[PDB]
Parts: sequence; structure tokens; C-alpha cells
Amino acid sequence: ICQDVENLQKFVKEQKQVQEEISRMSSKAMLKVQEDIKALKQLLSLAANG
Amino acid sequence: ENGEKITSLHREVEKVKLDQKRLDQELDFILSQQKELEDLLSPLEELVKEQS
Repeated sequence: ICQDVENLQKFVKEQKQVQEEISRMSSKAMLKVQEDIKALKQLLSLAANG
Repeated sequence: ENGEKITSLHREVEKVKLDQKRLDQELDFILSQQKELEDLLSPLEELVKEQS
């Protein structure tokens, strides 16, 4: 049994690591995009009006 | 949501390039009307120093 808790907390925690891992990983790259396509669309309107 | 815009961006972009091409080669040709209609206003410099 107390082999036991040595492992389970270990597999659980191993998992929290991945949770951290995702947490480390987070977006600005994404936020960037809408701004750009919103911007490119506008230049296209230029060229078109030109 | 952004991808879609991207789409009608692609769209309407290559129809802008259908545009310009066209207007491009147009300008050649309005341009060529200007090299011909010119050589030959004269060679209309014969026909008019002859009359002279």
C-alpha cells in the first residue's frame, strides 16, 4: 500500500506536469491573426478602389 | 472565423489581378493606337507636301 501511494501520486503528478506543459504553451500568435486579415482586407479595398 | 475572410480575400485578390492585367495589356494597346496613328499622320506630311 505504501509502494503504492509512491506510484499513484507519481502518475497523477506526472499528469499535472503535462497540465503545466499546456499552461506554458498559451496565444498572442493567434490574437495577431485577426488583426492582420482585418488589415489585408483593407489594403485590398485600396487596390480595388485604385 | 478568420479563415473565411482569408477566402474572400483570395477571391477577390486574383479577380483584382485578372484586373490589372487586363488594364495592362489595355494600356499597350491604347498606347499602340498612338504609335500608328502617329507614323501615319504622316506619312500624311506626301500627300499634304505634294499638294503644296
